Amino acid sequence: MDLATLTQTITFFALAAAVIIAALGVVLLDNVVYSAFLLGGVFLSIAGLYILMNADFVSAAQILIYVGAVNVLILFAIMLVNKRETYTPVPGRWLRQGGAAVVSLGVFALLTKMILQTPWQLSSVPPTPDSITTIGQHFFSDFLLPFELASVLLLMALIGAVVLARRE
Amino acid sequence: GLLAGYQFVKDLESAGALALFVPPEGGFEGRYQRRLRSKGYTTLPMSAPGLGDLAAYLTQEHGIRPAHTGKEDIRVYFQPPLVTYHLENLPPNAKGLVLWLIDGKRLSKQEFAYLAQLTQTLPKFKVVVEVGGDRVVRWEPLADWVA
Amino acid sequence: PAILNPIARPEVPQELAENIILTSLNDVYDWARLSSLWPLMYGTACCFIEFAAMIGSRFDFDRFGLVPRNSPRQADLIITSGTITMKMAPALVRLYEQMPSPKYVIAMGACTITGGMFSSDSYSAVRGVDKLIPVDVYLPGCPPRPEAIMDAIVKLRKKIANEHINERGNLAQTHRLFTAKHKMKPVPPILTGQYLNAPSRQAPPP
Amino acid sequence: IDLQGQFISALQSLGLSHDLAKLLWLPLPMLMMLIVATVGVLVAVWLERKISAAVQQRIGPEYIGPLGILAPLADGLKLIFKEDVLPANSDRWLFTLGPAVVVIPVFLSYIIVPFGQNLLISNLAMGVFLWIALSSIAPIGLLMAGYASNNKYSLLGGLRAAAQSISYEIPLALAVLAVAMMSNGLGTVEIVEQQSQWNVWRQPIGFLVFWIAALAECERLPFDLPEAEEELVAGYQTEYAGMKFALFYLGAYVNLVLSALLVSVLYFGGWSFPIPLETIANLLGVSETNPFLQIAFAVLGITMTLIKAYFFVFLAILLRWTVPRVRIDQLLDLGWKFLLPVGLVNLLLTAGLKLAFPVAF
Amino acid sequence: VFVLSGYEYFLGFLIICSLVPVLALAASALLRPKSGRMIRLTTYESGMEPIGGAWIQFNVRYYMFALVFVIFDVETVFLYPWAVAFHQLGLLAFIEALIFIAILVVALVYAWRK
Amino acid sequence: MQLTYVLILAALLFCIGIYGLVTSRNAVRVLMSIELLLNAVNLNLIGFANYLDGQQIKGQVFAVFVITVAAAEAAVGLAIILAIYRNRDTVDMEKFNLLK
Amino acid sequence: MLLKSTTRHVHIYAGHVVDGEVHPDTETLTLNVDPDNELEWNEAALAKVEAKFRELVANAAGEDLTEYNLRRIGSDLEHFIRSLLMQGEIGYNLNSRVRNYSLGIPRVNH
Ligand SMILES: CCCCCCCCCCCCCCCCCC(=O)OC[C@H](CO[C@@H]1O[C@H](CO[C@H]2O[C@H](CO)[C@H](O)[C@H](O)[C@H]2O)[C@H](O)[C@H](O)[C@H]1O)OC(=O)CCCCCCCCCCCCCCCCC
Ligand SMILES: CCCCCCCCCCCCCCCCCC(=O)OC[C@H](CO[C@@H]1O[C@H](CO[C@H]2O[C@H](CO)[C@H](O)[C@H](O)[C@H]2O)[C@H](O)[C@H](O)[C@H]1O)OC(=O)CCCCCCCCCCCCCCCCC
Ligand SMILES: CCCCCCCCCCCCCCCC(=O)OC[C@H](CO[C@@H]1O[C@H](CS(=O)(=O)O)[C@@H](O)[C@H](O)[C@H]1O)OC(=O)CCCCCCCCCCCCCCC
Ligand SMILES: CCCCCCCCCCCCCCCC(=O)OC[C@H](CO[C@@H]1O[C@H](CS(=O)(=O)O)[C@@H](O)[C@H](O)[C@H]1O)OC(=O)CCCCCCCCCCCCCCC
Ligand SMILES: CCCCCCCCCCCCCCCCCC(=O)O[C@@H](COC(=O)CCCCCCCCCCCCCCC)COP(=O)(O)OC[C@H](O)CO
Ligand code: SF4
Repeated sequence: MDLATLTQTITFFALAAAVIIAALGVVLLDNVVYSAFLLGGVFLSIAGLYILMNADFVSAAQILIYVGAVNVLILFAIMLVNKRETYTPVPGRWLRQGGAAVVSLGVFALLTKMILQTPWQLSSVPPTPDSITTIGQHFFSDFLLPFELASVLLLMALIGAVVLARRE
Repeated sequence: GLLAGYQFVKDLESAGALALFVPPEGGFEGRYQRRLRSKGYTTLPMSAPGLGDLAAYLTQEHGIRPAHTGKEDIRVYFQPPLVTYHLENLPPNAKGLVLWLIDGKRLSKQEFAYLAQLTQTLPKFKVVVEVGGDRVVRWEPLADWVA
Repeated sequence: PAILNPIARPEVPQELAENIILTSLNDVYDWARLSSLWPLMYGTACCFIEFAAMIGSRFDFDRFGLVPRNSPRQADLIITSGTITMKMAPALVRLYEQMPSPKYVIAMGACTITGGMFSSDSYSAVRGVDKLIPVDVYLPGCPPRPEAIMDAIVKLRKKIANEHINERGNLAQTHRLFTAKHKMKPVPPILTGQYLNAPSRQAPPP
Repeated sequence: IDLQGQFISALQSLGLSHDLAKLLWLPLPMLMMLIVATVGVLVAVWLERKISAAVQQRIGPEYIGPLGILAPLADGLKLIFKEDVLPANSDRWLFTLGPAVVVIPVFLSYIIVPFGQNLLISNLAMGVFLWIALSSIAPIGLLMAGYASNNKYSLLGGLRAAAQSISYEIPLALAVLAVAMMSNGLGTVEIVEQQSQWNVWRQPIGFLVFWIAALAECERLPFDLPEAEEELVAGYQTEYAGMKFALFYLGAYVNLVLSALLVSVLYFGGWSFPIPLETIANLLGVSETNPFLQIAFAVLGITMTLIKAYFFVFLAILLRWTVPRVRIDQLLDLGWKFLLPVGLVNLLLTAGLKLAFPVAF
Repeated sequence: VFVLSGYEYFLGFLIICSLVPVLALAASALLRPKSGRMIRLTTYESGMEPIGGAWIQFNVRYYMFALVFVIFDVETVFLYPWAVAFHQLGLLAFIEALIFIAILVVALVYAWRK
Repeated sequence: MQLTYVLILAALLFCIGIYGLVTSRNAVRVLMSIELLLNAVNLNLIGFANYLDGQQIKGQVFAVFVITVAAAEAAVGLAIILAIYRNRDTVDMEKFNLLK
Repeated sequence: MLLKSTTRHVHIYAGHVVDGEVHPDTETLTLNVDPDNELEWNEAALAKVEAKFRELVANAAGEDLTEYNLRRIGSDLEHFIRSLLMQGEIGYNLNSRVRNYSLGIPRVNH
């Protein structure tokens, strides 16, 4: 019933369609590099969806990390492991494929019933626009243990990854 | 005036032999040749410094002697007239055949007068001679510019 | 046998255009194209150095827009500078065919228009590049003064300004291609790596 | 004046659904910034070709226009009409997309280029951080141009390009971090309005780090590794012919005017004819609604932005012909071994000086 | 609800900027020579023919340089809201951020020592 | 644009990521599916933060942490894959079965 | 890798052009007479050239597939093309292209 809300609905559904198609391409396509780039497509669409949800900092952070760091890492590694893909078909395949399909559809139906059934508490008060200063306040007041332990997490990840991918 | 109509073709059909004065960078007279070619006239440029009498090369025959280099003792070729042979090989609906001369500065006043006179006879035959010069692409009838 | 090496004598005369708008747009199509020629950085022998002198400060072809390019994909002009031996002829045709269609050729020096000083008693030099690729301009002379290469550039610009956008049909390749099976014993290539790791380099034979 | 106010009001005077007028105005700045970006690209090409010629006792293009002014126009129009090639076994869709992914986010970062206050497209809250995030998509474009080629020559160039563009993203972020410490925020207008009487004089190390990192974005002959002709032929560009190559030729100069404007706004300021101009109450001007003074100060601000953007464009295309190239390993040691430590040190120093002397920070 | 002010321009400008390549590259496609198919379609190998095989001799040279980049890319994300909000925090947040930065410095030293 | 739509979208992305995590045969594609799953989680967190807890946004900080650690786990997983490839010389996930 | 003898108006390869590619084969010996259209061709002249190519590749070949022998075949094909042009079976194109008479100028057979 407005021009702003109409744009916010059309953009949401466009980004949702982009997410679904790119995420199906990531997992269904036979070529792996097409999947590696459609993954960056997924990440960009989700970064847009964040901006559409009043979260401007975390969207830019996602664009930094996912489609700027993790995607580049995945592209490098996909190049490192090219050997012309001589995958011979295995008999016990339709079994696991059908099982994955049915369990996925069932879990999705279950989650959709749970989401459409539960009465969420909408709390109709407009959110805050300055969403980065609040995240800055929560890093050192409330979430101080995780903010401090993420450093050691990154350090141990660096150590272990250099050890595993080293050459000797 | 930064864009030209078709006055060049009218002036060529009137005079018969023009004398261009292109600027010494050579990218601003090709459009006038394209104007000529779009009307129906066919061009053929042959770099005047390198033709013979201009009467044995254009009207009559002439025995070209290629470069024997110790082998292949002197032989002549007798290539056909560079004009009478190209007037026969015109496209079906061809308005004529104009002759383009790039380095007209090397020729002499006698040869210029000859090329001017050759336009009246030999009907379907016009002449353009890029005598070097002015900083704009200006032309002038080749009967003039001499004497 | 009336006239040896005859001419075409064609039909369907020109189908050229005349309206002022399309020829005025052709003016720009030909002005943008001739005043921004990008030569391929391709030298083989002596003449290349004069070409390099034509790049230097003493007189640069940077004016009238010439920027030397390394790959043939961006180059639209190949100034063949140097003698083309039979060992390297296919290495030039390639570089010429591997290069976009509105392209041009200048044969500089005597060794690329007639064979030059090697047109006699030489068993490896290609006697002129006009028998490999369609040359546009010839400038004669063992190494031509680099203000003769620029004269060739002038004579090539005034040829480019002649083209007609309604005439780009004479720019594709017809490809009249055939096929014939053979029986000719393919041999192994004798040109690989293995120069210092070859077993014959490490110890003399007994 | 507030041209937006007048436009929307005069458009609502004849009806047209006032809320819809605000939608009918977005194309106006969204294409004014495109116009200034394209003119900046033409200026950058012309300046490079005419300054490299002066440095070398030479003359640049002079037979195209009056002074070679039409040289970039000719070089672009040629690449438009050029036949495009797509080699034998190369991919068909990542080929024609690399040169576009390396260009779209370079244009999109012009949202935050101020050119004076109220003279920019939508001063954003993320501002410079959004640019740091958007400048991380070009490596995807280079990996895409390298992966979609049957030429192992150019895959090795795409890899060494995507590995240089990520080496100079951490220091380029640690310099903007120290700038945002003082700036109290991230929006470019809020970053620059702290200059009310310049950050270069208080961040003399962050300026150096930012400038070096921006010049090392696969841009200048100090590095320009994937364009270093001698060591390797054009790197990944060696297979693009027509407009697809002009997209590289263009996305590398817009990525230079952008960096010049950004150094201007971060460390110098697209405002402020050096004296504290807005304290010109000495001419008793009621700026507030002065119909002119507004246009006079607008012109002054635009000129003062362009002076300091041209300063850095000039200095970059001057260093191009002054600094010798580094192989690739002397390059990857600038980042991660000299620029990253000095970036961290500058950040800690700005933090210590902001905690101790909260005035002037 | 949507309270992010400045957005309206990022969407429209994203559209108008994505339209620049897909319009220039289409104008070039309309007016340019057709095909050049036969041998124009080979790979540039300095004029010679591709040697055959055509591999790369894979190297970890460019996985490690992306691992270490991901680490500090996350570091900058963690450090941005600390810097933007350094006013309301004051002291005792400088200490925690300093511990964070010291841990990341030891990480960099470890990566630089191998 | 309601909370239920965002949650259903996140659940469907979770579904697709699970399918790719179980079905795919290449070894990097399972890691990409794990990334899809973590994105499906972050979308839940941001939707809840935008609608329910909109003032002291706490799903967004949790999402920042999730993004951090997804990057870290990817950095470790590609290392594990490079290690297994350097020895088995393949990434066919149907050949890493040293059992009966 | 390809093995080819490429000159003006003769292009012999060692593969099969499936749609525009080349695909080295080791027995196809494709041929591409006059790609740049220096000359104007007829149906009888192209058939004569194909017949010469066949009798040159088939009747005289038991030797190696070195590029030397490919050049040796291309040279004979081009001498045959020049002889055809001398006798007058074909002629130069005369179109608005480069027009450099690479095989000789027109003479009058005296
Ligand atoms: C290829 C590169 C070059 C290509 C050129 C670009 C193509 C466009 C060609 C058209 C040029 C004709 C326009 C005439 C310029 C005068 C218009 C002007 O100044 O208008 C200015 C107004 C001002 O806007 C108002 O400005 C007010 C006050 O100025 C403020 O501006 C800044 C913000 O604080 C300053 O800090 C200043 O102190 C502050 O007071 C308020 O900010 C209002 O909010 C704001 O709406 O904006 C506006 O409409 C301006 C919007 C149009 C932008 C076009 C500007 C072009 C630059 C021309 C500069 C000329 C220099 C001198 C020319 C003669 C040679 C000596
Ligand atoms: C029916 C079919 C319809 C189809 C539609 C398609 C048809 C297209 C219509 C015609 C095309 C016209 C294109 C340009 C027209 C100019 C419009 C304009 O003037 O638009 C004005 C715009 C808008 O910003 C202005 O903004 C202020 C108003 O504030 C608001 O303006 C913005 C929008 O809100 C910001 O959000 C700002 O924060 C917000 O508060 C001003 O006072 C004006 O009101 C407002 O218009 O100007 C700006 O955006 C600033 C950007 C310009 C700055 C200029 C600096 C110029 C650069 C120097 C030039 C030389 C460069 C060469 C060298 C380069 C080397 C580096
Ligand atoms: C995001 C949006 C961005 C979109 C991108 C924008 C794309 C813009 C594309 C257009 C750019 C075209 C620039 C042309 C500049 C130029 O021509 O160079 C100027 C040169 C300089 O020589 C001149 O020539 C004269 C000498 S002479 O007589 O020619 O010899 C003399 O004037 C002197 O030499 C010199 O002045 O002029 C010429 O040499 C002759 C070329 C003729 C040009 C044609 C005129 C233009 C007509 C346009 C078509 C209109 C159709 C309707 C007309 C009836
Ligand atoms: C007031 C403006 C009014 C119109 C403006 C239009 C401008 C752009 C289009 C120009 C008009 C002709 C376009 C047709 C498309 C096409 O290429 O057809 C194919 C034919 C090729 O001819 C053809 O060649 C074809 C083969 S081939 O593929 O080209 O090799 C062949 O099939 C065909 O028979 C042969 O004729 O080419 C043309 O028709 C024109 C192509 C080049 C024209 C360039 C003009 C340059 C203008 C830009 C500068 C202006 C500055 C800014 C102005 C805004
Ligand atoms: C890095 C690659 C991309 C990653 C991310 C991509 C995803 C895109 C980002 C998603 C953007 C989010 C949704 C945009 C919100 C639209 C509605 C809106 O923003 O509300 C504003 C208003 O919304 C609009 O009016 C915009 C609707 C029009 C936008 C449509 C796109 C324009 C298309 C080009 C123009 C075409 C015009 C001609 C059409 C005939 C609010 O106004 P304000 O900022 O002034 O705040 C105060 C307000 O004025 C009153 O309180
Ligand atoms: S053309 Fe003359 S100068 Fe050039 S390489 Fe041949 S012999 Fe030497």
